[PDB]
Amino acid sequence: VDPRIQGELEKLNQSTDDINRRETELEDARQKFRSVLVEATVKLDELVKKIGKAVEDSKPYWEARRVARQAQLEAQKATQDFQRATEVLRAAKETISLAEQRLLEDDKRQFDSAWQEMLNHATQRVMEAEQTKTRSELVHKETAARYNAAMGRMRQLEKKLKRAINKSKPYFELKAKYYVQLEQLKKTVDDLQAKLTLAKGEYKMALKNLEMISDEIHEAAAS
Repeated sequence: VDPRIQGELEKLNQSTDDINRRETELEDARQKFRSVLVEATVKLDELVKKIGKAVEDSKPYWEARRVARQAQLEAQKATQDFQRATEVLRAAKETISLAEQRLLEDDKRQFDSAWQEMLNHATQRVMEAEQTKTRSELVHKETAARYNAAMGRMRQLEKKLKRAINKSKPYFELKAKYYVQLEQLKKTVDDLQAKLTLAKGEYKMALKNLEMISDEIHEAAAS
């Protein structure tokens, strides 16, 4: 079948054009990343020569400042898992206390039967709550000191070698301005790269049809 093959032919040649285009789109994306990279580093290395020793002496603090953020997020879990534990205890205390008012009387006729299932659950609820409470109230304590020690150490390392930290300030800033630029560029290249392989992938997929179509037209030929 001649009409069967010519249609498939047009498709593969359109793919090769699209791929050839997208390859060149990456080339401009690749070399521009190469260019920005080397351009970035001649600036940062120049800063090193300006102020070298201070930056080295500054790194004990910045690593400690990193720990400051990490020690904090330990507390963020501790305080909130404790806040939840206190609320669960209160809501269960409420469920019990409201039941307790109707529990002293036992005079409720139609109400007492309804109440007791609620009470028995709540009394079994507090069994679980107080334990997660005591666990969380201690976790609240563990992270807290580390958070105080981290600040205390940061503060101690703040007050010590301030001079070192002052001179290193511009270095980490151009480091940060380039860092956020590169992270954005990598994603542009990486996502284009993925889009390449899907195109080169669907191109290989289109050729497999030809093998099958040649195989398929072969059966018709035998007749």
